Amino acid sequence: SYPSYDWFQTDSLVTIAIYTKQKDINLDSIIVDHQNDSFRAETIIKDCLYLIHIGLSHEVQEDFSVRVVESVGKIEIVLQKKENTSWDFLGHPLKNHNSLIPRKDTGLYYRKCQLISKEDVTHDTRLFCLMLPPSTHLQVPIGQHVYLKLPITGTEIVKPYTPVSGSLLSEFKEPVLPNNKYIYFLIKIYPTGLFTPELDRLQIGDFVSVSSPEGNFKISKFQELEDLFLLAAGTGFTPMVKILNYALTDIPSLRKVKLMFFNKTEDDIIWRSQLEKLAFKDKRLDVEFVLSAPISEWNGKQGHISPALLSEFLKRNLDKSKVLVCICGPVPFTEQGVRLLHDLNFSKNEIHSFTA
Ligand SMILES: Cc1cc2nc3c(=O)[nH]c(=O)nc-3n(C[C@H](O)[C@H](O)[C@H](O)COP(=O)(O)OP(=O)(O)OC[C@H]3O[C@@H](n4cnc5c(N)ncnc54)[C@H](O)[C@@H]3O)c2cc1C
Ligand SMILES: NC(=O)c1ccc[n+]([C@@H]2O[C@H](COP(=O)([O-])OP(=O)(O)OC[C@H]3O[C@@H](n4cnc5c(N)ncnc54)[C@H](OP(=O)(O)O)[C@@H]3O)[C@@H](O)[C@H]2O)c1
Repeated sequence: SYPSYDWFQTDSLVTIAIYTKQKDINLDSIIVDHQNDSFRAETIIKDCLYLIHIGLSHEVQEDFSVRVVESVGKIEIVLQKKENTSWDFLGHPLKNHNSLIPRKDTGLYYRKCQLISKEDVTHDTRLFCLMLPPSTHLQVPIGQHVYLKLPITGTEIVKPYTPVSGSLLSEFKEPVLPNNKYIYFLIKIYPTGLFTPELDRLQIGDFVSVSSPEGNFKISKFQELEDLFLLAAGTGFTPMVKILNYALTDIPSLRKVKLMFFNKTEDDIIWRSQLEKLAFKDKRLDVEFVLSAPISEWNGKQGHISPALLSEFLKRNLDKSKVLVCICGPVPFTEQGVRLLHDLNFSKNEIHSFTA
């Protein structure tokens, strides 16, 4: 029982219908890109990718709509004809049209997004806001990353970054939107790096190529969760941002979320003030800052991730609960951390480590 597609037209519209044959399909299952005359829709179907890739017979307008009938996993993409005339056929198939291929074996697809704003968050970390083009539908699920790509002399360079929410605070958070055009990133600029100095040179209104999402985190790890622990070092905070928002809004069984955030100095605590206000106004959230190398008077915890520190933080309560520990940071920090969680008798199923 394989996926399939069809199409129909009215005087002014062209509709493409994708029949996934799947339950669980939603607007995160499909990415759509199109030009005036070319159309690409990739649909996530279990571990495979179903691709529609067609050069359209006539031109269509930039704005289009995408709708899912969730009972049967039917997706409809409605395009707008530039000229209200009848089409003789949909178009000429292009590379890999109507192909069903395992995701592992697929290549990254990119589209150009526009840099809209850039804000300093710490001395070396910015909040970037990119805007998808009107002719793209793309949602980045919780826990996943995308690759950014920039041209330099002779070539293009690529690095992955993990989209975040625009804020942790409800007054600045975006609402839940049928289709969000904006993607936010917290990105630390390394003066000796290759990619981030070039990203930091980009002017407002210039363009960056953004890949489709990647990553194995599955939101089902949150079903019925009661206690969530978050271990982050440095920019390993970024996957935690959307996880933290979800934890406080979309898990009715959640009793506690605890973040232990490791950094070098007070000035490296990304979003310190936002985390302090969030934690203070919601007793479900605890946040603890650990500094490896404070430069001012510091009453808080100090050091690196250790057997000692996780004993107190992850101390077992008297009652059994459904638990999840997410960890992200420098590779050795995460490898040490996961080794230490196994020593503390957490299962594979109770650990998620965000890595490449
Ligand atoms: C899945 C994933 C998600 C990510 N998400 C984010 C995110 O949301 N935000 C974010 O800011 N970053 C994120 N990163 C890190 C990011 O991808 C880049 O690695 C980072 O931006 C540095 O790239 P660069 O070219 O600027 O620096 P690089 O050229 O890679 O190096 C920067 C500097 O760091 C030091 N360095 C580099 N490599 C090593 C090494 N192996 N050992 C010791 N020191 C080293 C050196 O001083 C080097 O000059 C993510 C990485 C992955 C794999
Ligand atoms: N999903 C992903 O794969 C993903 C997503 C986002 C970010 N990341 C990764 O997270 C990393 C964060 O980099 P950063 O520059 O922001 O961190 P950083 O500020 O240089 O360091 C953050 C904290 O981690 C500590 N630390 C560093 N290496 C350690 C080790 N081996 N053992 C124990 N503690 C260690 C530091 O201690 P010291 O003071 O001793 O240096 C510091 O307190 C990047 O490598 C990035 O690629 C990965």
